[PDB]
Amino acid sequence: QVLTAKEIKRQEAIFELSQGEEDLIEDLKLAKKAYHDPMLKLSIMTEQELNQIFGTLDSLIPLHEELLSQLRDVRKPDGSTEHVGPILVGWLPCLSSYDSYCSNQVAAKALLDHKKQDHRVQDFDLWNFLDIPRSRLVKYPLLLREILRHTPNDNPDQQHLEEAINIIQGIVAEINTKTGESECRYYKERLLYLEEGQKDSLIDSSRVLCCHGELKNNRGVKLHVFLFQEVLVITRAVTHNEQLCYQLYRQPIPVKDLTLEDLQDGEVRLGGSLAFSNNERVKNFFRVSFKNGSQSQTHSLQANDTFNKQQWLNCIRQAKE
Repeated sequence: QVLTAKEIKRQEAIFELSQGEEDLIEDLKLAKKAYHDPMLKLSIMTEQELNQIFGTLDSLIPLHEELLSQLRDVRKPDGSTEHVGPILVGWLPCLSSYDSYCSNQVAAKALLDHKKQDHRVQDFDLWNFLDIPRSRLVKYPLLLREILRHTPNDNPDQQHLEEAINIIQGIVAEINTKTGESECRYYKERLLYLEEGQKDSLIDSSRVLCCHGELKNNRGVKLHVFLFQEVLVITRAVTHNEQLCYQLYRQPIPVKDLTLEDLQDGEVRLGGSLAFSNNERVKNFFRVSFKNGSQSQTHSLQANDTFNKQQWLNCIRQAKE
């Protein structure tokens, strides 16, 4: 009857939902056209490696095209939409494919982190388009709730939207839990212990990888560091028997014995052959040390930027508790 501001907001929310599907489809097709196809023709990575990076994305595109097609089809001649509830509830089951996808994400990301070392590739965001699908999944509750809050009590979409939101919340929570477990298992199976006393039961018992990432030490060594809930593991990414592995650099440091010290920019002292500007070389460092008699250790580690350095400080402090 009366056109309300709320109804205009509801139409905005519905239109926005479909535009996001369109944007996702466009970006995933673009990933394949600008990155996959081009690298394949120029053999920038093996067919194996490329299949492992864009291979699954192609199974997700049809899911979103189907949702978009249905949302488009239901619009009235004037472009408005009466109900989106039935369509969402009927489409949701196809999200089961996100389980398979999110589970293989760790292997793809691990490979991708290694490839940014290859010059052939870097002589080209290839590094983050893989996060697009998961980001969309995580955002569905927010997007559907934006429609719900402007949906009137006499509109049946209220119940259907409440249902869709609840179901997706359940899907996301489960996929996030499994992803966390898969990540921790994936890296534990790839740790390589080539020297005495590097194994530790705390690594074996870990079920949570708080955070991990590349850090460069004050001697120019590129390390991949893993903060499991109770133990820090410092490694170098290497290839051992056809596979990307993480060779322990020192014995693991139990979090209960890890002393963390923030270093101000310029406080670090560098060694070895010499980021390129002197200021870039001495910024964003922190120190981790471990008292262990003859095997005591100390590491001055450099994060990727100011934000990444804080992330590391926050995670280590949180794990220590």
